[PDB]
Amino acid sequence: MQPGAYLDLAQVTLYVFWIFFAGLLFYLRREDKREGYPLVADAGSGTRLAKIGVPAPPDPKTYLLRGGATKTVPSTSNDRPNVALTPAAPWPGAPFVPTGNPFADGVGPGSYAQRADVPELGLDNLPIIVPLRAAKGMFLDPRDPNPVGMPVVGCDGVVGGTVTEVWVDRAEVLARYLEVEVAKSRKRVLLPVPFALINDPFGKVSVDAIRGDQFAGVPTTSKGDQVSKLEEDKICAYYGAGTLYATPLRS
Amino acid sequence: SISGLSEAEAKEFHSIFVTSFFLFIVVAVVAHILAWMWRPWLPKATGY
Amino acid sequence: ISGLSEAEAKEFHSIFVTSFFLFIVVAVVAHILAWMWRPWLPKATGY
Amino acid sequence: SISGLSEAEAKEFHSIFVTSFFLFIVVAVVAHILAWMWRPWLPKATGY
Amino acid sequence: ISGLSEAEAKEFHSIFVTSFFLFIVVAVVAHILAWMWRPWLPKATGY
Amino acid sequence: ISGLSEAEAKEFHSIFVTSFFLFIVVAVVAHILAWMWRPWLP
Amino acid sequence: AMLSFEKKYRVRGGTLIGGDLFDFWVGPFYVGIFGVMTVFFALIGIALIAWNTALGPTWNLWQISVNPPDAKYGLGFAPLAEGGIWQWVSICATGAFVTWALREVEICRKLGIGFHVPFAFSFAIFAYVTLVVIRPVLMGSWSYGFPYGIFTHLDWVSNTGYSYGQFHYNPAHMIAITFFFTTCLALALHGGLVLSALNPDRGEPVKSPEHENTVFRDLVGYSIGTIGIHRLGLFLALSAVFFSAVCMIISGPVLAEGGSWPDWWNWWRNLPIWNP
Amino acid sequence: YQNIFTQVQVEGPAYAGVPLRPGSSPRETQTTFNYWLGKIGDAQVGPVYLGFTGVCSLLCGFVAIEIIGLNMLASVDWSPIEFLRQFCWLALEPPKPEYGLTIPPLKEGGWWLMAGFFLTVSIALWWVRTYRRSRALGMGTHVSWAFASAILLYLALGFIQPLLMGSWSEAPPFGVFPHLDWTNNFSIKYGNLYYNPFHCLSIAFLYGSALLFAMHGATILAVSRYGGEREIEQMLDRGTALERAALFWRWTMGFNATAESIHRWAWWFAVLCPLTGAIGIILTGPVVDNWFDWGVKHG
Amino acid sequence: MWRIWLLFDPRRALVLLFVFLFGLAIIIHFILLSTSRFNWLDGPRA
Amino acid sequence: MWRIWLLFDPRRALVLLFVFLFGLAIIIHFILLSTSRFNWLDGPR
Amino acid sequence: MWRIWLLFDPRRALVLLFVFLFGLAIIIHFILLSTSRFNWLDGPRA
Amino acid sequence: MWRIWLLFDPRRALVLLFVFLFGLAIIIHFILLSTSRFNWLDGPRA
Amino acid sequence: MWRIWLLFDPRRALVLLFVFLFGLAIIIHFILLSTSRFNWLDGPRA
Amino acid sequence: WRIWLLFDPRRALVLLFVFLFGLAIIIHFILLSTSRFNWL
Amino acid sequence: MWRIWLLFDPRRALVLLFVFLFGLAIIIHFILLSTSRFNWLDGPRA
Ligand code: BCL
Ligand code: BCL
Ligand SMILES: CC[C@H]1c2cc3[nH]c4c(c3C)C(=O)[C@H](C(=O)OC)c4c3nc(cc4[nH]c(cc(n2)[C@@H]1C)c(C(C)=O)c4C)[C@@H](C)[C@@H]3CCC(=O)OC/C=C(\C)CCC[C@@H](C)CCC[C@@H](C)CCCC(C)C
Ligand SMILES: CC(C)C/C=C/[C@H](C)C/C=C/[C@@H](C)CCC[C@H](C)CCCC[C@@H](C)CCC[C@H](C)CCC[C@@H](C)CCCC(C)(C)O
Ligand SMILES: CCCCCCCCCCCCO[C@@H]1O[C@H](CO)[C@@H](O[C@H]2O[C@H](CO)[C@@H](O)[C@H](O)[C@H]2O)[C@H](O)[C@H]1O
Ligand SMILES: CCCCCCCCCCCCO[C@@H]1O[C@H](CO)[C@@H](O[C@H]2O[C@H](CO)[C@@H](O)[C@H](O)[C@H]2O)[C@H](O)[C@H]1O
Ligand SMILES: [Fe+3]
Repeated sequence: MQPGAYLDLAQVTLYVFWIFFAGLLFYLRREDKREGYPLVADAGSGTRLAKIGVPAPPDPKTYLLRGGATKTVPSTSNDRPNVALTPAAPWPGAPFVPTGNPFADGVGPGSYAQRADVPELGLDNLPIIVPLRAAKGMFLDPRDPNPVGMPVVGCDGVVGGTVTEVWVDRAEVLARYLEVEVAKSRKRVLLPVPFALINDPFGKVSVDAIRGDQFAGVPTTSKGDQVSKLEEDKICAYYGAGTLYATPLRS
Repeated sequence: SISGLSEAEAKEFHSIFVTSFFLFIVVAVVAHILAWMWRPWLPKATGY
Repeated sequence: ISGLSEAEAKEFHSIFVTSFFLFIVVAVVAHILAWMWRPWLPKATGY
Repeated sequence: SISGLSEAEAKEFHSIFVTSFFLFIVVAVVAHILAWMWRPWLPKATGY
Repeated sequence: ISGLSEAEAKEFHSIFVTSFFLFIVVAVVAHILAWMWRPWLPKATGY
Repeated sequence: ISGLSEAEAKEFHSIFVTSFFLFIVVAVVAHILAWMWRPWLP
Repeated sequence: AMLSFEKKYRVRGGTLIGGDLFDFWVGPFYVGIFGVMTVFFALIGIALIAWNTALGPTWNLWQISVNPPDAKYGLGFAPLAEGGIWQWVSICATGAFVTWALREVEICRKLGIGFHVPFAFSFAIFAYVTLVVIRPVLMGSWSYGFPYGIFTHLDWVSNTGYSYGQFHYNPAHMIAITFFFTTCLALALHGGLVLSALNPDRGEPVKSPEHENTVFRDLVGYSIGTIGIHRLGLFLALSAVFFSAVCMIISGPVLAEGGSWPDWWNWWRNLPIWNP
Repeated sequence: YQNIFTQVQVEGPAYAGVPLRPGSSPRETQTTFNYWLGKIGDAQVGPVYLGFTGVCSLLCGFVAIEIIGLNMLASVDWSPIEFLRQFCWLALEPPKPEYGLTIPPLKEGGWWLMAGFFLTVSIALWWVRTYRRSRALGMGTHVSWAFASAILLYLALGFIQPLLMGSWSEAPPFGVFPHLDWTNNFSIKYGNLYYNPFHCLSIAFLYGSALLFAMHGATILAVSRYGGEREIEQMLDRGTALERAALFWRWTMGFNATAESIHRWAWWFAVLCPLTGAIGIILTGPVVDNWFDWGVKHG
Repeated sequence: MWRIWLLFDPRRALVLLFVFLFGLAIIIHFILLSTSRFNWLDGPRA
Repeated sequence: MWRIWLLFDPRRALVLLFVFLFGLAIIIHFILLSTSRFNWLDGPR
Repeated sequence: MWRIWLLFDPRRALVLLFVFLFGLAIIIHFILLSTSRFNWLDGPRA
Repeated sequence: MWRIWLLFDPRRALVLLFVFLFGLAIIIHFILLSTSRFNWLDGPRA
Repeated sequence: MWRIWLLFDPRRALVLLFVFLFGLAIIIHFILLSTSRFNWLDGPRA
Repeated sequence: WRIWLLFDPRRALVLLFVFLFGLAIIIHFILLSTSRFNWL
Repeated sequence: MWRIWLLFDPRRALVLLFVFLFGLAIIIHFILLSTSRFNWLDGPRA
């Protein structure tokens, strides 16, 4: 408005921004709802109509993949809705208790998603997470310690097995998994690098999440030189379960 | 099928709810009468 | 059918209309009292 | 039920709850009587 | 496409036009009252 | 948060505390020599 | 209610205190003992702010201000109507921030993930504590804390900066600003890169981390990778806040209050290399 | 253990990168590996594709830098000693107010005008380079439009607000401490920039970008043990890592993002910082000349 | 007109309407209370 | 003209139209309230 | 009108009503304490 | 000219056209409101 | 009224009620202590 | 004892202790706020 | 032999030595050139 009026260009511009920014917050909070919806109503709630929220989730979004394939999010098949859990109390918001073995059930810190049972193909249509025996041209850079040979030990000090091979990510040169020959059953299981202290404290590599024998129960990969996304979640979830459910009597 | 309850549960809850709401409103009305006795509001356009 | 049935929609709408009308009439009484207290809409010179 | 209390246990808890609430209210009432005897509130429009 | 059949479309559109028209009528009455209270659009010399 | 084990933490902490103690003892001998030069309490 | 995938994780255990008394959710929010304590502190603080405003002249949201005590009270407790409300709002705020970080720790334990988020929040907590506790204590009176007001703490920032000549010449402050501007740059770069790979040009498939590495190379010169970028971002933000805290600690406790930051730099101009 | 550093670093061949569309030239072939870069991130230091727009951008930018440096050397009588002594205090100052928007004498703002012209051309060429490097790999152009916001703030500071004020003298100098002093005197001359609302908004979005990138980096490092750093794959095929991240934030504050929408949040906060900044600068002087008076008029 | 409930969830629409009505009511009340004429607590001098 | 509802989801269109209408009404009311001639609360002064 | 509890969970509705009523009561009390005429603690100069 | 809708999808075209037209109308109205001669609310001489 | 315990678990409801009541008591005590008339520790400002 | 069918004391005791300690601290700080009861 | 070369590749532990020696010689020449007595270009001031 005019030079003497109470309304002026600066505050009009500010209100234009406030409108734009409310719209943008709505749009962002709407984009946030592309996974995990509709909501699962808890105890004492009517389940006839869906719970979504005030920005309703948008229509499913369709991504195009390289080999002409197509993925529509939300990834509802990844949810694993029904698992081995029972409510610790009848009221809403009560936590759940694992009915069985949380390492095998995949519940709590040990939960995983029902990912596709196929490896990541990267760019040349080949698995990117492979054993070093299968990725020729790469090497452990002896500037750092070499994990292979070191026998891996549990959290309760029991040796679990021996490190046999280092699994690496191609095109992102990085060690992701250590292959472990289990103690005395002739079986190889993967161990995620972040779940291991590969420093040679004394002579070996130490994992404090699970104890020494539990290395027998780590979910094994079906192939030998490639690991699928499903097995990746299963392995990292088996190791994450120990953060709450193992505590290997180290008291 | 409805959003949670049955007409029996709804009517029972509504009976208790209306009773509690009425007594809450009655207490509020007594409070406002006492407040007005202490200090009336709504002055004339000139003041109190 | 974005959730409801025809009958539920009609029942909800009847209750919605009657309670919206009660809200309107209570607000009309409120505004009549407010105007009795202090009228708005002054003349171009003031009150 | 939602809380998981049988109506027997709900009634049992409610008895003790109202007993405690009423003891709390009685103590609060004598406290307010004492406070008023020390400093009355609610002044006149001109002040105390 | 909005996933709406042309029967649904015509139904929604008829109700929408009716509602829009009632809204316009109410707004017109409001502006007539507002003009009776305070006319805008002064002359080039002011009101 | 910094990738480092409790063994390294404990040993580095032992080193840190002995270094701190040696620093402080040299500090106090420097203070007493300075007092030999200037008593700063009249 | 729960997200469509959440039920797996809503397990019992992982708390620090209280056992299963507070181990539950209220809608989306996990409660824990520290959630109750955080809401308690936040609500006592907001109610004290509201009361301080009721004692004040205005309810205007921009002009609301809880002012620290007068300098005459030094580092002691001031009467409630003469600065004590500021001290109590400060205690409630530090309590709220600490119990919020602790509730985040409990959630981290329950989900089985690292404690990077509470650790990073501790840096903002430390900057706030520097501003309202450490610096006024080092300077000897609570009057050096900033007033809790949307536009009066801006006046406090202005007066504090101008009391040292021009605060731009504060060296730790220059480092902190460099870190903040680099954090904003890196956030834009990272967000745009991931959005470019996920939402490509028309007719194109969703791109891979290799394309991200390639374009990051062509822009910044080298590549840090998917974990390097998040590490660098955490480090940049945390060092920005840490050097802001250092900046504030060195101005008033170290450089005198009426000092000059522009003049402090003359030590370089006066080196014997070029001085005479 | 936490993922602040890489325990074991593997090393292999140098990656040439994704092949480009038939619209570019053969890129460089440096492709060297630095150990500390791989310690904190990846280790490869190439190959930097430098095409037409990149080379002309560097040429114009170094023309501007040469002009600025030669003016700072001339302003000190060509003494390298006095150049090292006074460096942070030297600047190519903007034109004098008496010249308005004309081309002033070289020693009274002509050199400043030429350096600003060439720096703007360099920056626009670098923006075009970012656009082409994204769309030559088939990617979106989100990075380019984030860069355009910084460019808009820079243009408002040096070009648009001086235009609307009718004088090149309004613009910053080319010097470290002198441009800090310009910032200070700009706040002082136009009231108090704390009462510029778009300045408040720009500060809100800068603080929020720092907050958001701390939150996001900490979140990805916390779930990196579950493969959380592979954000594209976790969005295309949701794993337990992004589920745990979403659940952390939903249990903490009641709402969460996805693996993609968190980066929309990031992009938009970082972009809105200089956008609101540019608006608040364009308003400062042509529209509002005293911001404290405006704030008093409102609150 | 009743057909609008075949589109919008009545619970969500109704809580939205209640939030909006309460917000509008407190906003109008605060506006009146900020004026001098229609302030009903302190009175006309404001 | 009914074909517009084949283009746009009537739910999203209707919510957006209502948000727009309410925002525009609020803006016009506040503009009038900021003027001196059309301020109906305190009046011309 | 009992039909409202066929729409809304009466438990969540009860908790929401409690929170809203308490917030409103606190707001009104603080408004009165901020005025001069209705401040009942110190009195008519505020 | 109808072939233009083989290049741009009518949905995006229409929403961008609407936001552009509304922005232009708002801008022009405020430009007029800022003048003295064409201010229809408070009128000239200001 | 006993039916309220079929809705809410008594342990958590009781603890939350206690926290609420303690916070309300703390706030009312602070408010009294901030005034001059009801400062039972120092008395009026005089 | 009836309260002990709820609130098993193996955890409903340290909470009571920290609550009592916090309340004592609050009252001491409130006293230090005043001049008549500032014993320092 | 000296194995500081084994810890420090002469390909880099000799170019850094040279950049440091150059910096030092520059600094000393600057110091002398800033003095009035040891200036050999416009040598003695006053
Ligand atoms: C000139 C000023 C006059 C006045 C003139 C008018 C006029 C005119 C009107 C009113 C109306 C109202 N007045 Mg009055 N009124 C005055 C003074 C008061 C005072 C006071 C303390 O002085 C109060 C408390 C009120 C209160 C009221 C309400 C009863 C009513 C508002 C409608 C409404 O509630 O919509 C809200 C309706 C809802 C359904 C909202 C429900 C909220 C639900 C439960 C969920 C909300 C969730 C919430 C966001 C959660 C957070 C809560 C926070 C913690 C607070 N008036 C003064 C004296 N008043 C209006 C009326 O009577 O309408 C019928 C009306 O037209
Ligand atoms: C006394 C000083 C004033 C003040 C005066 C100003 C002025 C003037 C401005 C700001 C601006 C800002 N202020 Mg301030 N500001 C003050 C106090 C603060 C405080 C505080 C805690 O008190 C904070 C946090 C801030 C923070 C901010 C930012 C939010 C904002 C800068 C946005 C940005 O990211 O620019 C970073 C981005 C750029 C600077 C542009 C990008 C540059 C281009 C794109 C890159 C080119 C590089 C080039 C090619 C390299 C070679 C070049 C040659 C070597 C030359 N100010 C006080 C009140 N402030 C700016 C703003 O936008 O506000 C409205 C601004 O103009
Ligand atoms: C979202 C807003 C933030 C932002 C975003 C942003 N900046 C960007 C981008 C984006 C998205 C790019 O894509 C582009 C880029 O290439 O990034 C790697 C860029 C860029 N932002 C840059 C700088 C920069 N950004 C800044 C700020 C910001 N950038 C905002 C805070 C600042 C500040 C705060 O002052 C600076 C100095 C460059 C690194 C680059 C644009 C490069 C360019 O235009 O080159 C032109 C060529 C020349 C001038 C020739 C000489 C080149 C050298 C002088 C480069 C030196 C770079 C740097 C070390 C300079 C630092 C300052 C100097 C004075 C020391
Ligand atoms: C016909 C006309 C009208 C068209 C032109 C119109 C144009 C569009 C004008 C636009 C100009 C605007 C946009 C510019 C905006 C200014 C910027 C905001 C500057 C702010 C910050 C600048 C400093 C922080 C950086 C200064 C550089 C550095 C300090 C010195 C480097 C030089 C030396 C070291 C090089 C060593 C080299 C030696 C000499 C050895 O060889
Ligand atoms: C069971 C719980 C029991 C809780 C018991 C409470 C213990 C006492 C709490 C500590 C309170 C000290 O309170 C405060 O302390 C500071 C710190 O030295 C004193 O000392 C301060 O004095 C002056 C101002 O007074 C400052 O300028 C000076 O720099 C500082 O030494 C203050 O004068 C005193 O008011
Ligand atoms: C690249 C960014 C976008 C392109 C540029 C954006 C702006 C394009 C339009 C610019 C229009 C010219 O804008 C107009 O400039 C002239 C002179 O330059 C100013 O005219 C006046 O400015 C000030 C007013 O005190 C004085 O210096 C002088 O009286 C006169 O020059 C106008 O106030 C401004 O409105
Ligand atoms: Fe990311």
